[PDB]
Amino acid sequence: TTFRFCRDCNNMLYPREDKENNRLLFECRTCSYVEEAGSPLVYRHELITNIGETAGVVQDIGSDPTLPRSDRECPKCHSRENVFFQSQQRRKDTSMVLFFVCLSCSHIFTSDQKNK
Amino acid sequence: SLMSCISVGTDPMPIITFLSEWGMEPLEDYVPHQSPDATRVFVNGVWHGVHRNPARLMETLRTLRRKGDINPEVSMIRDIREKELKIFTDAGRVYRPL
Amino acid sequence: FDMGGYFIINGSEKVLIAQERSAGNIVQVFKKAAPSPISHVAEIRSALEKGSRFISTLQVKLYGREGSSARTIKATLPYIKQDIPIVIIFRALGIIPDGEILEHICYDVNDWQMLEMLKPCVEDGFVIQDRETALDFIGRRGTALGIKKEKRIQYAKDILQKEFLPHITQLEGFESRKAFFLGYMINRLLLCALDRKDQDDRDHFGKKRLDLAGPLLAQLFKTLFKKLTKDIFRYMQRTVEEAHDFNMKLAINAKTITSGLKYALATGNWGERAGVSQVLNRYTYSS
Amino acid sequence: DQENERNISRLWRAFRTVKEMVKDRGYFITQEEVELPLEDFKAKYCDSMGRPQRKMMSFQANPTEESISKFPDMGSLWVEFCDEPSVGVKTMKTFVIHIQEKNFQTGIFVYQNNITPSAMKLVPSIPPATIETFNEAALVVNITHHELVPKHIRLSSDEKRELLKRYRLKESQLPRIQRADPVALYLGLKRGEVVKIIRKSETSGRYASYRICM
Amino acid sequence: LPHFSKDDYSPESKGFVENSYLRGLTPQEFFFHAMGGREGLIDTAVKTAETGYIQR
Amino acid sequence: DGPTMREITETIAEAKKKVLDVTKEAQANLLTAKHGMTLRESFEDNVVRFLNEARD
Amino acid sequence: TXPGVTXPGV
Amino acid sequence: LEPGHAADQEQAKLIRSAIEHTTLKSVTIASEIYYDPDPRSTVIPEDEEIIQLHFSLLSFDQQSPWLLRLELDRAAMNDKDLTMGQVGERIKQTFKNDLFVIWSEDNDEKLIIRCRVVRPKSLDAETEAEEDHMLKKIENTMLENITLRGVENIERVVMMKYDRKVPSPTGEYVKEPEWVLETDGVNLSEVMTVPGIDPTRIYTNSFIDIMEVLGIE
Amino acid sequence: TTFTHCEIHPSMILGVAASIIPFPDHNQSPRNTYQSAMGKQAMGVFLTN
DNA sequence: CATATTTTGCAAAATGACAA
RNA sequence: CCUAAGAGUAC
DNA sequence: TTGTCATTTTGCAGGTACTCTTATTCAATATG
Ligand SMILES: [Zn+2]
Ligand SMILES: [Zn+2]
Repeated sequence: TTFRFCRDCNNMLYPREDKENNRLLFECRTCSYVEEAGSPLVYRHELITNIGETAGVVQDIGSDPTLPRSDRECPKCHSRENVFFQSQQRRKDTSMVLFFVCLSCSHIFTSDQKNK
Repeated sequence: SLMSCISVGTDPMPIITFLSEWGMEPLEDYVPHQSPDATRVFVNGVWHGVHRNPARLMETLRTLRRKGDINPEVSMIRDIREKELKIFTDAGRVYRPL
Repeated sequence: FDMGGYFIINGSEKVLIAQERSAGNIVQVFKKAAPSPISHVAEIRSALEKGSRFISTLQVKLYGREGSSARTIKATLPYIKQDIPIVIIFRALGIIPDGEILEHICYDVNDWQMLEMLKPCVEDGFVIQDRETALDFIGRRGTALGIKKEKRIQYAKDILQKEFLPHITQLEGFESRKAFFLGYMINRLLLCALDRKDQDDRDHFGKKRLDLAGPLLAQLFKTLFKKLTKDIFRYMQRTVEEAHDFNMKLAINAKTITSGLKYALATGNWGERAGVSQVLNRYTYSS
Repeated sequence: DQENERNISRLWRAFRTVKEMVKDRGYFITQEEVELPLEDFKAKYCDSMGRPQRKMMSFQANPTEESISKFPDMGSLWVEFCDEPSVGVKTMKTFVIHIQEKNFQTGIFVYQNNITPSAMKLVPSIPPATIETFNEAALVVNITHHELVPKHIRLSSDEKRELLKRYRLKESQLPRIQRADPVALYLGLKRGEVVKIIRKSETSGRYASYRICM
Repeated sequence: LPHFSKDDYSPESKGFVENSYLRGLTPQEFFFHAMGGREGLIDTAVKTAETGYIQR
Repeated sequence: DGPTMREITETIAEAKKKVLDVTKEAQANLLTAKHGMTLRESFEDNVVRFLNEARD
Repeated sequence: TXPGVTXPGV
Repeated sequence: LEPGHAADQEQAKLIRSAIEHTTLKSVTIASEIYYDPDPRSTVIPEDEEIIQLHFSLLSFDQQSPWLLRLELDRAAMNDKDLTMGQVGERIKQTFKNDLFVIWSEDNDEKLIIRCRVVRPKSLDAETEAEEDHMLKKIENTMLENITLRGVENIERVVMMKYDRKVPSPTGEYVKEPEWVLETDGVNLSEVMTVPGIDPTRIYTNSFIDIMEVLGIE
Repeated sequence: TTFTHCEIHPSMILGVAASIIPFPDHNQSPRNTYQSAMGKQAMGVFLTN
């Protein structure tokens, strides 16, 4: 969705119909700041959310001692050592697919097979 | 358990002074946009600010507690995934030696 | 071989069993059952060790089920009869612009899911666009109902200073810190609602504290000495209104502290809970 | 037309259940009518346009010789099907006046969706005429053929008197059956009437119970 | 337990006692068996109370 | 006796290997969820059944 | 419920 | 099942599909709201084929420029006997002509449903601003209120193979297998009337429903 | 091999009453609970004085 | 100096409208 | 003597 | 001249026996 704020009073901008050009127009509700629309999308509702499963990855995620290590192939460094963890989305119906972070390149690669 | 003890509680002011000295940003002038990947520092459940280099801060806090400058009953937890740093000095915490 | 660690009350050996309780000043988020309208509740049992030592429970509740559309987040402030919307609280603390409020709540610009889930709150609070207006709103919801309109602002200020998140501070000028903490609580609530983290386990032993003889005797003595000092003040007022002479010995009543401590330790009850103090078992050394 | 086919199939099942209900009540309905096939029903009660007609689907039944001997107080019965999904006051009034002027002691109204409460209040007409309303959805499956549902036989007044006399019972000491139970509605029980229940017990082969309508 | 890595679904990590009572239980297996026995005792107490009430 | 203990250890090892193979299938998402339950529930059901029949 | 665990209801 | 089709596995599958409740919430991957200035062309290149089929096959001047787009799940349409035509017909029937709905074909790479609320001839100078909100409300009710197939209070149906004792024509009681449906949730009155099953032999854990549907005995 | 700490001894997870049990790891756990509750009722010398 | 008084589990019943 | 509380036995 | 639908308040009780010990009975100001 990528919500955007007014640059005059730092307030929300809502979508608005236009007649002269028949275009989406973002408007302020308190200072009448009006501008164009970057995208026609104004509302996204993720019934099945794919993002958030790799959330929590940090530039020094390897410093965590509780995270298990692995020697699986890294398809950017060909390095053995890396850390791995399951999906971070805590929904009960998520799959048990694993994610790997290389400690020398910080590239996240999965163990999935349908995607590959 | 045989080796389990209960903390008696200490004054958190020295730890707050250590945090301020070592580079803890005060919470009053913290703007999340300019410091997105900042580790929030909690002392006894009070969010006191953010730190931009949590690894060095945790290392020096561990060194201070391991030489006795910080009371050993004080518990320091670094949650990397959540990007949080919690320090507890209150009484009633049950710990064991390792 | 006797190890000590027990009292002798009236010739009987009494031991104070370590009383377990939930830790204070920790934010805990819990899901709610289907019949309830609120789906998730984030609460903190705020308490200050070096003050009045009173428990004030702040709750942040997310109204509406998963299929509901009006998902408004409301906070239960102490001494307020209604659940105030969160954005009203942010504006009362001194953060008027919506962008700054959302920055205080959501720390990631790309986290558009949290922004979408949080838009109903700003939509609800659009009616109030000023700090004084929000303070008046809170005062109007104030349960005292004995304050004139222009002093409702002061009443709300007192609520937000000495009653809202006491564990942070009791002084003034720290509105930003309390606003940041409220944003953090709402952030935790929204993370739990977005199925990004599980609800907090109430049985996690790291969230529990054991009150030993120290804290128990401390709170009992605090109450008992408050009683004694109130008695001292009452005696002083009585002897100054009657213009009689003032004496220290006639003022203090050591029987208060002595009898209170002896009663709390002699009987199980801990007041003026049960079974806090028990007769020490002497059947066997291991016992 | 699949919706039309399922609707006419449900209507045919309802018609079969209604005929079974009337025959079980003691009236003279031949076995052939009960087992009427789908094609014959569609030829008779459905027009060329494919829309079944209910006006000519309503019918009249009469008690058989055995029922007359056992129940020498009950006469002809009328079963009506409504066409419009919602039954108004005017249609119910026409039905009840038609029942009254034809001297029917019982009249079954079979409706599609619902009856207006303004028509429910006028359902109780002048005695001894009684009006029973049934929903076609509830009449799709004959509950009495379920193995959990045992055999129900209405008792005559003489039989009820004999039952109370032999067992030294009062009216209230019999087991009760509500005057809203699906089987009681199926058989048209009135309050005070006793049904004998034949059951396949497992300790003895056959067990007979009795339930009084309340 | 803090003796296992994160996201370990192996039988030993989630409470499979591969040792007999004759051989003896490892500390983790001992703790897991203690958890199972605690569940059994709690169930026994709850069951006897509930059955008493139902019987009355 | 010795041979019986060796056979028991072999059986336990074989069951643990089957559990490891099921875990590899689940972690590769190749496992299919049983109708009426999620992926994780099916995986847990299979693991528990394997361990139970191993003990038996 | 019950009580405990009136009814519902009453 | 009906005795003549007790072991017929595909008939059991047919009945399982017939009774199991399915909602759009279990099928729609995601939903979106877009601003298309004209209801004749779209700004999304992916679904332009859908519009250039539907408009070519076929009035449109009274359609709101706001559009609601639903992306469905291929697996949901696979494991259950559901297709784009069926769900489109269900939406059209439950919303009458108030909502213009188009859908991609089943063989298409992405399952897309595009909806536009029709514009009444009465001009409104304020409903245009809240049109997006109205569409949101319509999407909300379209997620749960409408049912694709199956009767209500049926969370999930599973199929099992039972083995009963049937008297053989020669005299003995032989073991004969049947397919049996176990259903989460109880809608006994509505399930019992479904054709293809044996109405006599239906049974329920909830004896309250049995009592209120079948009788006190 | 990424350990940060080491247990001083696993047998220190037990309490005072359970530390008396010989070979507690060869027992069914309810038996250990029974002995823990029952050794407090054991008879001996509680104090030397 | 001594006795007297200041955690848990919901379906409804009730309410405020209401609409012509 | 009453009341309250605590500990415990067998289920 | 009749249905409608949609928020706000409504009551609670927890198994059977049995053993032992400990504390406590309103404090204190006020008038006869
Ligand atoms: Zn603006
Ligand atoms: Zn790499």
